[PDB]
Amino acid sequence: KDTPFMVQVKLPNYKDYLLDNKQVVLTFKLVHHSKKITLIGDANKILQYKNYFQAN
Amino acid sequence: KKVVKQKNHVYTPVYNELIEKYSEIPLNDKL
Repeated sequence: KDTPFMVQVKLPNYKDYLLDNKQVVLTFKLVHHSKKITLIGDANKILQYKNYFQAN
Repeated sequence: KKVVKQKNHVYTPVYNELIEKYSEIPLNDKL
């Protein structure tokens, strides 16, 4: 939470599951320990990803 | 009796390290 990073994670477009149990802990460690994240993509997709991260 | 090697007594955050470094192989002995 003090070590600085600006790491970039891609997010593909599966059916209704929206992440991977292959890649879930690695992409949640960054959102838990980060301070400012940004989202580039489709409108409702980045909306539901903000909702999913803030709600999870 | 056998002990259970009790305490090192100093604490820290764990920090399984995030930022990765390239790990060159240091098997450069004499040649």
